[PDB]
Amino acid sequence: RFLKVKNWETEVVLTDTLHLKSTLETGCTEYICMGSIMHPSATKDQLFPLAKEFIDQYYSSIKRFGSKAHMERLEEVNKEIDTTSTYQLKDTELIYGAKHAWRNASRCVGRIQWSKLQVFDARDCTTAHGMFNYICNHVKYATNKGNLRSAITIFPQRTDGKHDFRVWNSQLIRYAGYKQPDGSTLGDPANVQFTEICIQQGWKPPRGRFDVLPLLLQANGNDPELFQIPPELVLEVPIRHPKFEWFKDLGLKWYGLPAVSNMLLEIGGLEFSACPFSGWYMGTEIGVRDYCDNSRYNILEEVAKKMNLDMRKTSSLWKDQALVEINIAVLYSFQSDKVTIVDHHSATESFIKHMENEYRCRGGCPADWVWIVPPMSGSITPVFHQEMLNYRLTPSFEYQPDPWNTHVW
Amino acid sequence: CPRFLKVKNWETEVVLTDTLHLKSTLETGCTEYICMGSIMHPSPEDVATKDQLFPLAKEFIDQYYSSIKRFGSKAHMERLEEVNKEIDTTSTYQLKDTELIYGAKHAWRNASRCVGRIQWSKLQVFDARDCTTAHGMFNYICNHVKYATNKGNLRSAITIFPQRTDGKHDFRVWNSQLIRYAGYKQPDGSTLGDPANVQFTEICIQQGWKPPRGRFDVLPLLLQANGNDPELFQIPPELVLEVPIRHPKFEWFKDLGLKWYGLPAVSNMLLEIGGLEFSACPFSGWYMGTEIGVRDYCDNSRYNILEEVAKKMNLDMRKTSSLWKDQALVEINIAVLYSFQSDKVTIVDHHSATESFIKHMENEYRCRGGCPADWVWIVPPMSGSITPVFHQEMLNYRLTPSFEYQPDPWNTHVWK
Ligand code: HEM
Ligand code: HEM
Ligand SMILES: Cc1cc(CCNCc2ccc3c(C)cc(N)nc3c2)ccc1C#N
Ligand SMILES: Cc1cc(CCNCc2ccc3c(C)cc(N)nc3c2)ccc1C#N
Ligand SMILES: C[C@H](O)[C@H](O)[C@H]1CNc2nc(N)[nH]c(=O)c2N1
Ligand SMILES: C[C@H](O)[C@H](O)[C@H]1CNc2nc(N)[nH]c(=O)c2N1
Ligand SMILES: [Zn+2]
Repeated sequence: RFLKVKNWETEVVLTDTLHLKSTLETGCTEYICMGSIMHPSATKDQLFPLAKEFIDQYYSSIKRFGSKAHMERLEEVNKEIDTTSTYQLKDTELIYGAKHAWRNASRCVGRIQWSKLQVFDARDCTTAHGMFNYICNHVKYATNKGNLRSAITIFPQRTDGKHDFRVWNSQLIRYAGYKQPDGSTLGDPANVQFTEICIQQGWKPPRGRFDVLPLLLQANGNDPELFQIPPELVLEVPIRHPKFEWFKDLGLKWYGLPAVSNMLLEIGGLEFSACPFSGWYMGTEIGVRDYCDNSRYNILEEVAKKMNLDMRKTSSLWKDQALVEINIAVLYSFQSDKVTIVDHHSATESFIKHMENEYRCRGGCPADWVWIVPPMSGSITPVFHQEMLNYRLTPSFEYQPDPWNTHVW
Repeated sequence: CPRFLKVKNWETEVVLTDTLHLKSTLETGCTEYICMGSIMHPSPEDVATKDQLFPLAKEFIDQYYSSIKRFGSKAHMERLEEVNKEIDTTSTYQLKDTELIYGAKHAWRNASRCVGRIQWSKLQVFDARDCTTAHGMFNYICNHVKYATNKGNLRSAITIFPQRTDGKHDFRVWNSQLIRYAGYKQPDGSTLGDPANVQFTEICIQQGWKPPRGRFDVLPLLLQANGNDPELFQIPPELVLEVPIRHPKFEWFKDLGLKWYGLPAVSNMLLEIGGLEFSACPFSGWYMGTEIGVRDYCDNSRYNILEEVAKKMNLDMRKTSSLWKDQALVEINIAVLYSFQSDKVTIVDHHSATESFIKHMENEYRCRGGCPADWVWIVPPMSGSITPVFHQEMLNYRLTPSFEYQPDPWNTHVWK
């Protein structure tokens, strides 16, 4: 049946039909909802339907469904899956595929941009060195001197499982994390393991806070190799505060380019285990999560101290005050250095606009309320009051296991 | 189906194991192909049938005697055969006082959207099943409010009116809360008071209420007994504890002229125990600050004060990226907590409350094998990720006894 979703602030009601075309499972059941579980729940005969479905979908998009080309392209794909146990996507299909994985990303508040995506075909890559080269080109293009641009670079699809391409970094640019003799942590705690894997491999670490990690690239299922990103390609922003002159002293900085490199892109039955993609930052990702999470840089106490705040009882909301200041700083800083960034008010407004567009032109838009609502000031953004349906459309970005758990050196 | 289910806390890596979900009863609205976790209510005046009723009653009795370590006892079987006969000969049955108190506490304990459940076992239950008139209802309700309020040291309580019978004799509180402020739509198009209550206010005025037409007017009680038209009663003002809102630092904050009531008491939900439906069951607890400070005060379709507070804070309001809305939000929520604490009216901040719930949830997993929670509701409307629940995986499912939603009575009521 058609489903209706309502905004409770504006009483706008949209009708969702698109959900009827999903085929992947969500993890919920009639009796249990798992909407807050982070990660819930081929062969040639498995492959051809998955393949057929995506091609039908592709030619449907270009309004040439059932055409000569379409008939023939299907013939070509089956024949290929027989004779080669797989198949290869056309360039046009590849671009269509990557843009719609973004469009189908239920957790991404930024999807108003989904069709402005630069797609870098790297399926001819054969070595970690080749990988390093394609990645430097990606970073240079995406960073673009501060005027950031959305891109993805796509390495060869998975074959037999043992000749797999993987960027071992979770992001191309991340800060190192070191575990002190103290039991304390220097830098980013999120990356303590990975930083140790790099050190074991030969990386001589600066053992400072914000040390850019090297790349760890695995090509065709071989051991990963270390590479230094040329420092001139790594754009960073020193965080300062428009009113608090002492905020300079905290010594904080973050990188400009958010580039997830550990997810898996699935198009037409094919699995791209190496497909780093990038956009630009919503301020809260840095100012709330990276800086203020307890398992991360955890700066609230330090900042609230410098603000001379009363910190003895929780009901002074001292944590809440310090939080808004830190995020004011992040936004002020990026903006001053002409580095692209977005605040959560503007981002969430844009996503509501995006939702309207998609309900109008597509009959729905999969959305994960848990992930779309910003981690601060939730109910004073429009998405808090917006009902969303979540469901799983393909092509898509999927999670995959960490490489160090599967790889035998 | 899987017997065991794991949930993880991504801040502390603590993993819990849920078995209780196996006793889930009703639909969530979600399927395997779609999740409706952010839908507010995922969806005739007729009643349960004999055959529908025994298993609902049997399930609840078994559950009750298992709770008091007397499962399989002669008392258990005597209760089963007694209830069975009552149903077979009168098409319904009556709960013992002990079963009704058990049932009520457990409906709270099962409420997946409630963050305050650590208190579930301390709940004063008022049995009002002997009530027959609206005047009687008003009397029962006044005693509830007085007891719960307790001069500011609030105590949670529920008053339970007679259960449903044929569905033409329902008892209903028409108010959505026992205590709320009126909303008045101007010809201007503007709204005086609380816009959320504009419809119910128009019903009261139509029924005969003489509105003061001010910003914070306490609404009359509109009470229906035994299927009859509802009747207006004014709550004695000395029973309505209120708190003026001031700010520890900004001396001008009082000039805003804000106040809120101390006692949150919900009166439009249906309580369901062993297949019986109590359509009138007002229950009350005490506030978490964000409820007033964020939703009541700053929601755009509510009192919507963020701009005015900003202006007096002398904040740059030309760009959203100044986060002026965010700065003012926090200060508003500070004032609210400051005011209630000063007037010694019970209230809990969102940090304490969520931390307590995490503890409650863990205990529930160990002693009960689960604790249904609704993440979308449990996480507070401001400062989400800096509270522990943000990072906590939750399973949501419906256990009975339960508090449910029900249609507004004016949409249904056949007027005598
Ligand atoms: C262009 C500006 C963009 C903005 C402002 C944006 C914003 C966001 C934010 C705030 C999140 C939540 C991240 C978190 O809290 O962990 C997210 C998630 C996500 N984004 Fe976007 N994004 C952008 C571009 C892109 C692009 C170019 C792609 C892919 C081509 C993409 C795909 C995704 C996916 C798959 C997730 C979910 C990640 C996960 O499940 O772990 N986004 N985005
Ligand atoms: C004693 C302190 C209590 C606190 C701090 C508390 C806190 C809360 C909060 C903050 C909500 C979210 C409501 C909203 O945002 O609109 C909620 C929901 C709820 N609470 Fe509690 N509560 C308390 C007592 C109780 C009691 C005594 C009961 C029942 C016996 C109860 C049952 C519920 C139910 C059924 C909901 C869901 C409301 C709905 O679905 O509309 N609570 N609670
Ligand atoms: C397993 C896991 C996974 C993730 C995924 C985090 N993804 C962050 C992300 C991913 C992509 C982004 C993109 C594409 C743009 C942007 N501005 N921010 C982005 C932020 C986070 C925490 C955990 C954990 N634990
Ligand atoms: C349909 C609807 C329903 C509700 C119900 C809100 N119930 C709020 C509530 C209910 C019970 C509480 C209790 C028992 C204690 C407390 N501190 N706060 C409580 C708050 C709110 C908004 C909408 C809307 N739209
Ligand atoms: C348990 C819960 O799923 C987890 O903490 C989620 C909640 N929502 C989130 N939302 C965003 N945008 N990013 C996140 O990492 C998370 N984490
Ligand atoms: C669309 C969404 O379900 C709705 O706005 C919810 C979100 N979470 C909430 N959480 C609480 N505690 N109270 C609410 O009213 C809401 N509203
Ligand atoms: Zn669900």
